[PDB]
Amino acid sequence: KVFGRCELAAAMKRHGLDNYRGYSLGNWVCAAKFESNFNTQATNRNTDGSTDYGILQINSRWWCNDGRTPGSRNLCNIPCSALLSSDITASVNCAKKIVSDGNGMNAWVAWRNRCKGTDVQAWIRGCRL
Ligand SMILES: [Cl-]
Ligand SMILES: [Cl-]
Ligand SMILES: [Cl-]
Ligand code: NA
Repeated sequence: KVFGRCELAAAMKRHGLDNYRGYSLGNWVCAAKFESNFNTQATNRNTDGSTDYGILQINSRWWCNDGRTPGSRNLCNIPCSALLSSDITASVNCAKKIVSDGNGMNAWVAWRNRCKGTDVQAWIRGCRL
């Protein structure tokens, strides 16, 4: 599924991401835009052999099991394929674990390099929320 900006914002709000660990909704929408272009089916292979999955490009080295990343953990206890679903519940629940782990949204390289320190409220402007 390729979400619309406001459609994704409202989905993320319904799932409890607005101000989750202090990160306003526009941070999460900005991260999703630059990580996956709002596409739940996005995958990208990393140099170490791991793969990033879904709308928030969650890494198989730590967070999900894809059967082909030796020595990795599965801290969200899910198959990585679950992160590609049109239902973002699995991705949101896993993202809450990631952002709670200490480094906040710096876990998402695109957030650090393209959203941090910007007017992220702009990502939810105009949406009925
Ligand atoms: Cl915001
Ligand atoms: Cl594996
Ligand atoms: Cl933080
Ligand atoms: Na894994």
